[PDB]
Amino acid sequence: KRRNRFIIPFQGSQERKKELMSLSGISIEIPINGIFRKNSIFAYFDDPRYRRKSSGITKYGTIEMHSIVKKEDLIEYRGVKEFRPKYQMKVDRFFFIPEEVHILAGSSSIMVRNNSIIGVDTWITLNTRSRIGGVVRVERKKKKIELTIFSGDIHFPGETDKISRHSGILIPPSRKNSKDSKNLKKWIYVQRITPTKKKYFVLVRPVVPYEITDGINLATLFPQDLLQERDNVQLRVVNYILYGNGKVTRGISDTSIQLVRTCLVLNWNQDKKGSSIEEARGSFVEVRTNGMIQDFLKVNL
Amino acid sequence: MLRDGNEGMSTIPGFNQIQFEGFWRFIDQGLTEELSKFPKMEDTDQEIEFQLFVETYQLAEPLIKEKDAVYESLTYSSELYVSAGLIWKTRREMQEQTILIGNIPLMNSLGTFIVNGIYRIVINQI
Amino acid sequence: SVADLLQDQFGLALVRLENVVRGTISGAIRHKLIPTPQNLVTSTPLTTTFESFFGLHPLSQVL
Repeated sequence: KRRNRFIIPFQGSQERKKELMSLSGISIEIPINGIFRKNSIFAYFDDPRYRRKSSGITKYGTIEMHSIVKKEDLIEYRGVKEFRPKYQMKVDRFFFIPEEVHILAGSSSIMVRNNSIIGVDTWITLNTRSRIGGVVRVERKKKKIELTIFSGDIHFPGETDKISRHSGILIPPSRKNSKDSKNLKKWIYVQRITPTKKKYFVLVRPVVPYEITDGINLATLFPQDLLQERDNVQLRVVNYILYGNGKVTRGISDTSIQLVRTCLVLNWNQDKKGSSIEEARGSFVEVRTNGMIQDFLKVNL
Repeated sequence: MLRDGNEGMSTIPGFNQIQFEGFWRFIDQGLTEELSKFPKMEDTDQEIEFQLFVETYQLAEPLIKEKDAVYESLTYSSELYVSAGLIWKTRREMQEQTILIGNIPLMNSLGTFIVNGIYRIVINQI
Repeated sequence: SVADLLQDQFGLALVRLENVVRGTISGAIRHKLIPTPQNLVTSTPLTTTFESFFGLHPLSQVL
């Protein structure tokens, strides 16, 4: 009861014995006395499908964005910057392109200048090395410095290129009378980087696709009562996105950044002028027989 | 509960058993049968919940003394402590602690209550 | 006798207490504070209820 959270591990089947993937236990918000309740923040599971430990910028495809959620006043909790699902959008697809970021000390030794093209294994500091090859740019912060370099092929338009107009945008693969373009089977992000006041470069970077499935809501997870009592608990499944459109994730050392996490929502449906349903009290009830036991949350109002 | 049953059947009983037995019966059973009637009140937002565990109540030894209760015009009473937490449906938490509901006056050896430095007695009704 | 009168007074005090906690829980959300359970219950109802009982009820008389 040290923390108000419990991890229920889901056992894996015997069909996977080559990948040692960690089973993301269902994380539930449990009370100190283990007596939780419905109509509150239910259990959540961090899906490993869209979890990456490399810093990446994600952009969602253009769609209908009608925010059906008014602004909620911020409630400070000991100045703890927890992860809040500020973008609960039914996004069909998005493109995330990785990048390499180094947050070196302000007084640390830097060997690479800003906006300098460096290859792999470029020692930017005394004990800091590289992982890819790109044009790394360095910016000085209040107490540190940041070096950023996203893997991309460099190019310069020469009297025949039509890619100058598209800047910092991801374009899907196009096959329309391409008599000179080959191996363009994947979407590429074109960025117009200002190398100099009179010379600019174009960076074509690989992009990784990420889609979302259809959420199934259990609106009939209870039996029809014979006492004509309305069930005030409705359980639904949804997805929570860490970053919004065109947002770059910051990754700490040995830290896996998650893009989408499964969430469970408990809501209510109360009639008018019949009964003002306020809340209910729940606990865990058990019953065992025939070498099998039943485990479910018993919620009575 | 029952004391020696042959009281009033073999000797003249003490002229206090009415008030004394009434107060003891109250302390023993009325507290339980009234705390259970306390509801499970809460908010309409499905966000908070209040609970009062019933089989945890107890009283505390009075702070002041009867002589000092009548000396400073105070009220001889004992504090009622019931263990019960508060449930928040925001992180699904329940903070459990023992609270002080209030103060209840106590009878002395005379069968009376000392309220505001005044001896008071309760008259039976038919 | 004293038992039934005290039981009724305690019932009235508990009703007053639950009304007070209802008001507090109405005011415990709009102020965005996480209070300990003791902050939701004050010893106003029981004390004042018993003082009013022993001061106004015609069945409680000075010795």
